[PDB]
Amino acid sequence: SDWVRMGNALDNICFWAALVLFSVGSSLIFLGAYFNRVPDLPYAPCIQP
Amino acid sequence: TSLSVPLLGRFLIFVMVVATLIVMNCVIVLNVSQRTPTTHAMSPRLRHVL
Amino acid sequence: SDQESNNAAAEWKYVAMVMDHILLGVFMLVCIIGTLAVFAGRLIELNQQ
Ligand SMILES: CC(C)CCC[C@@H](C)[C@H]1CC[C@H]2[C@@H]3CC=C4C[C@@H](O)CC[C@]4(C)[C@H]3CC[C@]12C
Ligand SMILES: CC(C)CCC[C@@H](C)[C@H]1CC[C@H]2[C@@H]3CC=C4C[C@@H](O)CC[C@]4(C)[C@H]3CC[C@]12C
Repeated sequence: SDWVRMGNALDNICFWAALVLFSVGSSLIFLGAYFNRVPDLPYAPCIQP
Repeated sequence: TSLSVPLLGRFLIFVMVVATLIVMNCVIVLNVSQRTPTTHAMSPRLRHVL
Repeated sequence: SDQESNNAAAEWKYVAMVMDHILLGVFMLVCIIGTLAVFAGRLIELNQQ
């Protein structure tokens, strides 16, 4: 039972470690795309809206 | 091409690395959980830590 | 009688565990050694350009 509790505690802390890693890495990778918009060029749009 | 790595590939390799690390972690947690006194001795330092 | 049988079974389990530890070391070392033996020569040759 002691060994099982140790495994549970390791499982608990490593869940938060893994969640932070997954969320932060995915967010960074996709925020790289969120800031890759077409540059605001000094031109009119190709197709008049 | 190989001038850079696309975002899709980067994300897939990242999640594959994360899944590999989580597999290693699950193996470690299983190894710790299933220790029996007939094979392993009760390490008191790690017990105090955890 | 059950206790004696369980002790002998535990000896078998101990042998299996020792084999597993040795093989963990061997297989991780082989992973590293093969990863180097397949690529390192060419990568050194290209770095030495
Ligand atoms: C995925 C997690 C774990 C790590 C993320 C690391 C970040 C800093 C990495 C991942 C992919 C990387 C990009 C991949 C390719 C390019 C194109 C190149 O012409 C300029 C650098 C740039 C834009 C990199 C900048 C740094 C970058 C955004
Ligand atoms: C293994 C985990 C941590 C990362 C997974 C994503 C991988 C594929 C990412 C992480 C960092 C990235 C590199 C970061 C920066 C550059 C320099 C750029 O001029 C070309 C692409 C290149 C060389 C990227 C290639 C892809 C890359 C190696």
